[PDB]
Amino acid sequence: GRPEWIWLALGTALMGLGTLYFLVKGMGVSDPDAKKFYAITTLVPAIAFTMYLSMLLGYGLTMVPFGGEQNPIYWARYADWLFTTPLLALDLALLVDADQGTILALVGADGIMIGTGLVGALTKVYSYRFVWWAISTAAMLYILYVLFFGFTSKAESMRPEVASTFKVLRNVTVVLWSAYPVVWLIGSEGAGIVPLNIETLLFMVLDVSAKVGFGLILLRSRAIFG
Ligand SMILES: *C/C=C(C)/C=C/C=C(C)/C=C/C1=C(C)CCCC1(C)C
Repeated sequence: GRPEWIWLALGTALMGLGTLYFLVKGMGVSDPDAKKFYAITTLVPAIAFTMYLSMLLGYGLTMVPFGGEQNPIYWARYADWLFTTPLLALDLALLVDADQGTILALVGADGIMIGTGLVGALTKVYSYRFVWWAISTAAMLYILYVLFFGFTSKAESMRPEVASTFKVLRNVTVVLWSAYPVVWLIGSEGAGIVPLNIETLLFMVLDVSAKVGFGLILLRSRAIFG
C-alpha cells in the first residue's frame, strides 16, 4: 500500500502495452535491418515491464540508512536501466553506422553510470552518496557528448531521412536523460526534498517517454529500412 504504487501500476501498464504493440508490428515486418531495430527496441520496454511489475509487487525495494534515517531505495530501477540504456544507445549507434569502438566505449560508459549510480544509491554515508552521484553523472555527460557531437557527425553521411530521424531521437534522449540525475539529486536517493510518490511519477514519465516514446518515433520511421 505504498503511495507510489499507483505510478508503478501505470508504468507497468504503459510498458506492457508498448511491448506488445512493438512485438506485433515487429513480427509482421520482413526486412532484415528493420527486424534488428525491432528486436532491440521491443526488448527495452520488455525489461522495463518486468521490473516495474516486480516493484509493483514489492520487490527491488530496500532500506538504506543515511542522514539518521531509514530510507526506501528502489534498486530494481538499476537492473532495468543497466540493460535498457545500452540497448537504447545501440539503437542510435546502428542508425548512424557508428564505429565498433565507439559503441564499446559508450556501453562501457553506460555500465559505469548505472553501476556507480547504484553504489551511490546504497551508500550509507550521506556525503559519499553524492560522490558516486557525481561520477555517474560525469559518465552520463560523456555519453551525451558523444551522441551530440560524435553521432551527429556520423549521421551527416547518411541519407537525409536517416539523419532527420536520428536528430529527433538524439534530442529526445538528451532532454530526458539529463533529467534523471537531477531527479535522483532532489529525490529519495539524494536530498530527500521530493517525496518518493512524486519521484516515482517523475521517473515513470521519463522512463515511458524514453522507452515507448523513443520506440514509437524510431519504429514508425523509414530510417530503419535496409
Ligand atoms: C529507460 C531508462 C532510461 C533511458 C534511463 C536513463 C537513466 C539515466 C540517464 C540515469 C542517470 C543517473 C545519473 C546521471 C546519476 C545518478 C543515478 C542515475 C542512475 C539515476
